[PDB]
Amino acid sequence: SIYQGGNKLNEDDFRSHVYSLCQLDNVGVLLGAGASVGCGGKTMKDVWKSFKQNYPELLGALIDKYLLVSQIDSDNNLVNVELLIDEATKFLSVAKTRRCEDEEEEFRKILSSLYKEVTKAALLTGEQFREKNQGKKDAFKYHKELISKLISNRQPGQSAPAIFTTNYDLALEWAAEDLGIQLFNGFSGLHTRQFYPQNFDLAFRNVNHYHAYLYKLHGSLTWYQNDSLTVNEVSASQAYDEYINDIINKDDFYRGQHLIYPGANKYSHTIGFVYGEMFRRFGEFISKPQTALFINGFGFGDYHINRIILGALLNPSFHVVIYYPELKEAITKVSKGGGSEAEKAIVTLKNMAFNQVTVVGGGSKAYFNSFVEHLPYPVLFPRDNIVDELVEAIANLS
Amino acid sequence: SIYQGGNKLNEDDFRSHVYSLCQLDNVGVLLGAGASVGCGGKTMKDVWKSFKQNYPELLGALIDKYLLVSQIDSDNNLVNVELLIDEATKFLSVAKTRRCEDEEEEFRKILSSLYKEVTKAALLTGEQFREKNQGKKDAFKYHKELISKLISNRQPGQSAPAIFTTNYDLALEWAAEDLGIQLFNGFSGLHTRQFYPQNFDLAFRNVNAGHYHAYLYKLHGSLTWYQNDSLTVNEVSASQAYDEYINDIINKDDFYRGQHLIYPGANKYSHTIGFVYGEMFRRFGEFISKPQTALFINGFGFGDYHINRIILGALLNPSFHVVIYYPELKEAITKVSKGGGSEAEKAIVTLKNMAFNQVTVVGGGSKAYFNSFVEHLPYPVLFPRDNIVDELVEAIANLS
Amino acid sequence: SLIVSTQRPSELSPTVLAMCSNWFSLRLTNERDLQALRYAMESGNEQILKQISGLPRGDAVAFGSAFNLPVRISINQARPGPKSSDAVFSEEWANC
Amino acid sequence: LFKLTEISAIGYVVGLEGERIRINLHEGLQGRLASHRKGVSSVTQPGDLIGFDAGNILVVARVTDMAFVIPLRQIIAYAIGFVKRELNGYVFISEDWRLPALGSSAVPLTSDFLNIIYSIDKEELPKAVELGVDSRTKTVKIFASVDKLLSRHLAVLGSTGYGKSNFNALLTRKVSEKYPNSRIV
Amino acid sequence: LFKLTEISAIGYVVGLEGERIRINLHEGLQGRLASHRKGVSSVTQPGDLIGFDAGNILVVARVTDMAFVIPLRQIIAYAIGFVKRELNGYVFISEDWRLPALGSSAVPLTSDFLNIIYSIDKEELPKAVELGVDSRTKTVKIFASVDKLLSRHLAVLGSTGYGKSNFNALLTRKVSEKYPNSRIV
Ligand SMILES: Nc1ncnc2c1ncn2[C@@H]1O[C@H](COP(=O)(O)OP(=O)(O)OC[C@H]2O[C@H](O)[C@H](O)[C@@H]2O)[C@@H](O)[C@H]1O
Ligand SMILES: Nc1ncnc2c1ncn2[C@@H]1O[C@H](COP(=O)(O)OP(=O)(O)OC[C@H]2O[C@H](O)[C@H](O)[C@@H]2O)[C@@H](O)[C@H]1O
Ligand SMILES: Nc1ncnc2c1ncn2[C@@H]1O[C@H](COP(=O)(O)OP(=O)(O)O)[C@@H](O)[C@H]1O
Ligand SMILES: Nc1ncnc2c1ncn2[C@@H]1O[C@H](COP(=O)(O)OP(=O)(O)O)[C@@H](O)[C@H]1O
Ligand SMILES: [Mg+2]
Ligand SMILES: [Mg+2]
Repeated sequence: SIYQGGNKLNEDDFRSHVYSLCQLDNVGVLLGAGASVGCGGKTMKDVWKSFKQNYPELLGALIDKYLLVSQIDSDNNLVNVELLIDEATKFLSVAKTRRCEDEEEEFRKILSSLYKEVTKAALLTGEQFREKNQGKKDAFKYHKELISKLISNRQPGQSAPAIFTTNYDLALEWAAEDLGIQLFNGFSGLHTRQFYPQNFDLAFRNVNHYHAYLYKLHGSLTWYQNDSLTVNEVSASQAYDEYINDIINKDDFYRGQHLIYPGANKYSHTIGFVYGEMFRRFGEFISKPQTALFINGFGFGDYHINRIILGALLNPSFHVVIYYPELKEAITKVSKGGGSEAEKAIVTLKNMAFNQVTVVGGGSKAYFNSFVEHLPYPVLFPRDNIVDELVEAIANLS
Repeated sequence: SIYQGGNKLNEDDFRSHVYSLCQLDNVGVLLGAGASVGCGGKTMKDVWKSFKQNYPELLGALIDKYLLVSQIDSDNNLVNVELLIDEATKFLSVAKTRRCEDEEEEFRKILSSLYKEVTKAALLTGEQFREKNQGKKDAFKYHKELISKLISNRQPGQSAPAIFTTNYDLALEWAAEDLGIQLFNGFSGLHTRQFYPQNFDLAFRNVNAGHYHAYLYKLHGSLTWYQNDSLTVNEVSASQAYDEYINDIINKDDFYRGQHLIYPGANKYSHTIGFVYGEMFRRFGEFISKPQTALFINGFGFGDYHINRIILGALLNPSFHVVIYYPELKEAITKVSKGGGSEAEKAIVTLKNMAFNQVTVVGGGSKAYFNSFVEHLPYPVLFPRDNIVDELVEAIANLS
Repeated sequence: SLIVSTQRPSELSPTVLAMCSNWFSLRLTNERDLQALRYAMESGNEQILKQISGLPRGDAVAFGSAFNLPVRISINQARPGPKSSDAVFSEEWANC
Repeated sequence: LFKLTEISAIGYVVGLEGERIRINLHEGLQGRLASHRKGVSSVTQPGDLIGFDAGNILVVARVTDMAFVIPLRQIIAYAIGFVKRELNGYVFISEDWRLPALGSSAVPLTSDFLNIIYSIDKEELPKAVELGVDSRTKTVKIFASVDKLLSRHLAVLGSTGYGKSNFNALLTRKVSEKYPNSRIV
Repeated sequence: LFKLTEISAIGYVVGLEGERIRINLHEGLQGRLASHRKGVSSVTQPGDLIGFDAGNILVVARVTDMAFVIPLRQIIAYAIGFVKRELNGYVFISEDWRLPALGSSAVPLTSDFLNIIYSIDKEELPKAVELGVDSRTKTVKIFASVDKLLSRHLAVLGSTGYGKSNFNALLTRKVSEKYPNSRIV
């Protein structure tokens, strides 16, 4: 169930161990794609499954004619999707520059289908992606608790919490705008919004507990590059009216250096800059002394991130906490022989003789809605909500 | 067999004494040709046997004509090898000056054999001398432990350890480049190394608030120092030296250049080469004239006159301490008591009988070897005695 | 050998207390019961006596020859314990 | 590639006034907790134990004051002994007449040294019974040699309703199961 | 429009000299009086109770000194216990060796936490009798358990004309009312 250093722990010692880790100089969180399935998202297995069911003609070409994907993992549903999209984009650009007509129209169909499939599943509320006050709904109840508990546990004079993620949906922004918090994501301006890498060095001050940081490692639905060689950000309504509507209800793919998700168009030196900056900043954070990190919802299928995390244990003051539901299955599959790279990677660090590593397993005791409650509220935090009963009366005066 | 002014003392008292001398202001170590015999080296009387078994024809002419060596010594294996090469170079130089063509070959032919013999014993790895990461092998396991123990028991605001030696091989450099320590030895540069004697007064510091360095004084030269056409002394790397001149010395049989090499104490008549030798001795004499010094000696045979003279004079200062290892007291005490032995035995036995508390002699065969010297030294409480980094490195390498 | 258990160290022979070797002390709230312990033992440590006046239920301060330095201890619970207690009034008054 | 210590520092000595010690903290420490290879330890509250590295021994101290002087903080401490290494383990000596040097680093005390401080001799372990745990941290277990307890006399003191009878029962029951050839009345 | 606390502070900690706590006060009426959702509170003289924020516990202390150092004002205080959460409410523990860290803010105690400090152990309520009201603020009722009160002997002391007979009559009558099968002489 719960392992630290190779042996077992109980609920009370673990709950007391979590509390002391939140009072260190640096605190961070790393979230994956499984943290959004409780509010309308999907896992990569489901995306591949639905694509494989919907488009059975294009699947033969990718396997036979161009060798972009293998058979065994296609059957098992273990393909990396953003790597496939990046490779397809490279193929299309090469075909375009050397003037081959047969392949240029062949790859447009594949790319448009892949974008349709991955865009449809990231709109967490369907047609109501346009309207305002989306964070007021009950699906976003636990993101607010996460942010509140993570801010209110800092003593004055300590740094603000930092958040990393591999998603490209808008759950955290909608949740944070409803509390009254301001997040720094690297952009500034309203009528023309641009990316400045030095916005991560600023903080507010009162001249008479406001802010946090957000790092998006795979892009976002509202980032695009125009005819000018700069990257812009717009709001959800404007993006929906501009290009998101046509992706879903039409056969539209005519700009190839436009969208900045998921990890696509890395061969352009204007677009690769953003990804490089995000990853460098992530690598610098876990190299500081007196640091703690929590990981939840992330399946250890990335070689670069695994390489970074392991090399940081060489410092005596770095601690990490990991959540992995399907743990027994991995243990049996690797003791008997076999398993993929994720299973070997997680099992090899579960068995170390380190007091800096903690692994939590279970069925639904390692889910996102179980991670939030292990984190405590302070004794003087106000919890009784009595301003809404006043707002309803104010509106009832009419 | 441990003595202190003539009185035998047990082991625990000796250990408590060594523990107390390692926390003084100044600490030093002197090492000889017996300290590198656990790595692949040879002593001085193992070199004479090889020479006189391999070249029996020059031995007659080198005794019966030029009077450069006595019969008693060469019969008893008591030849001073590096004191003969200097005299040979002098002879060759004078013969070259006055233009005696018949006498030049007889010395160019024997200087080519003396180097061919002494050079081969200092490689320590044979044909692997030009490869990288030689400090990861098991022969250098105790040099690392010595260097690590010396640095770890200094307190802030104290001097750095100093190490002197008469060996001219590369054991200590290989050992120190594996721990990540930096040793100062008077040279600076990369594309041209040059000798700057004034940088023995330099030290490091940290700009944020580190103290990981030491000094190394090589008394008889090195294999990697040589004098090019210009009158400046250079240093190269082991691979480069091997590809430049060492290969031909070991293989080719008629290879002699001239006043080129700077080992072992050979071309002293030149006035730009003796400068290098003089500085090491001046600084050695300067080190042991300080109020709170403690010096450990191991591997030394006491067959030198100038070093003995310097050591004797430094004892008329009431706060200088010496510890001596000599694995042959029993075979010398009797030979001195009956009729008198050799100069080395006479020196060591005159030193043993002194009625001071400032001298300590250790004997007993294998109980006074280099390996036994290391474990008599302390070990810090907070020094990490485990293995955690290597497992993580193995896991990293295994990845992908 | 003797083992003595009293709640009034002040009502004891001054010689009997002064000739022990190990002392355990639970909460002791009275200014004249602390003086007996003070004079029974030596000087050289006063920061340790101020704790005894505020120990919780089940803690002790032990010092003697079986201890290298004085310790504050949280004692385990015996199983099975001694007899529970005396009678209780509420049960008998409600046995109609 | 060289590591002199696998533990971080807390502050450095800036003054000595006889037998009391004065320490200045660094800039980052605000949350009263410091971490290492084994876990997290508290360092700033009065009554805690810390140590200074002095050559090849460790000197152990206890905290008394803590105040202001971003402003600086300060600490006062007193020494109560030192820890030494002899063959393959450690021993604790209770002589406290040695002081560190100016600039000496101050470190937290991990849980491995804490076991050494509250320990009995290794040869007497077969002659020991268990009483409880450490009160401030509740990690270390406390043992005592029966030979040194029941050689001279023993005293148990306390008020009413605080646990004298519990201790008596716990102590007397164990001795019967260890030395059955013993007289108890 | 995000809030960390709905009751405003009075000062902050600037020292810990052993068992004492030293407090510096904010300027003006900000350092004497506070207004909140349930009324108004104040700390004004020696004898009052004050609280310190320490994360997941609340430390309880009592005032002893006040003086001038607009001039600056200071306070001394001593600790009693602390408060924490159990299931959906709170409980009071009575150990007095824990202290707050430097820079912590000090707040006055509301009547809601006073109702928690002076309560009984949540199960003796069916056998509890009401005696009066706390003297200083007169907003908290005091209860006592019959089994604990009338187990061993009890003592009522005082001069003449001050109210012994009132107390005796009150206690005896409302013990007779609760248990009609009682025997009293
Ligand atoms: N409700 C839940 N709560 C928590 N975890 C859950 C839940 N449901 C499933 N899981 C677990 O959540 C995990 C879902 O793993 P996937 O979504 O494939 O992994 P990723 O988000 O890293 O994929 C993106 C990466 O792809 C590239 O490799 C790059 O690294 C990208 O970052 C499984 O363990 C589920 O059991
Ligand atoms: N394993 C061992 N460990 C320690 N000592 C050893 C060991 N094996 C042998 N010995 C001892 O090591 C010693 C070897 O002594 P030598 O090599 O002849 O003397 P040097 O190194 O001073 O020769 C160079 C000097 O010659 C001129 O005098 C110049 O001054 C030079 O400095 C013997 O005592 C062995 O018993
Ligand atoms: N260390 C302890 N742990 C748990 N309970 C304890 C402890 N010490 C005492 N008690 C409890 O207190 C109750 C009465 O204690 P007791 O030993 O009778 O006090 P005394 O005899 O000193 O008046 C017992 O029922 C016991 O369960
Ligand atoms: N709690 C109380 N509230 C109001 N009056 C009181 C109280 N206690 C005592 N008194 C007053 O004290 C007077 C006499 O007190 P009494 O009960 O005779 O005390 P005692 O018996 O000690 O002299 C009564 O007239 C009563 O009014
Ligand atoms: Mg009793
Ligand atoms: Mg009356």
